[PDB]
Amino acid sequence: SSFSGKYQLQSQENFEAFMKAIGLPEELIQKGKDIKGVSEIVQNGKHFKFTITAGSKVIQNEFTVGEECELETMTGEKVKTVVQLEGDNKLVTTFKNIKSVTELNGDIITNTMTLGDIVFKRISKRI
Repeated sequence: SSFSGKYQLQSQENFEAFMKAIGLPEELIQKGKDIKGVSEIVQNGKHFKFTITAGSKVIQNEFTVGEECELETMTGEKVKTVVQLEGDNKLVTTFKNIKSVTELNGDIITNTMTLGDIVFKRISKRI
């Protein structure tokens, strides 16, 4: 279905503030800031595989929409949460006080993570 795709990053806002506050070693931060990572999605109805790639940081995630799951975050840290389908195209979850919205509009996925007052937004494009 609906999200399924290779995508790769185009633009992003506020990488830095965000990745600070989340608990990142500022070393591999500024390496990170200008990497354009690639997202593989497989959607089978309500079941998702998310494969993010930055370097040979593979993190690989899966969830079923509506049910509990365990997501590896950008830290390595693994968190129990639920991803929900508010639309047929926008995936919403909260982990560690981050609001994560993931939106497909056509061939562009937009991801907005939000930790307090910081808005970390990633625009990616289909390949």
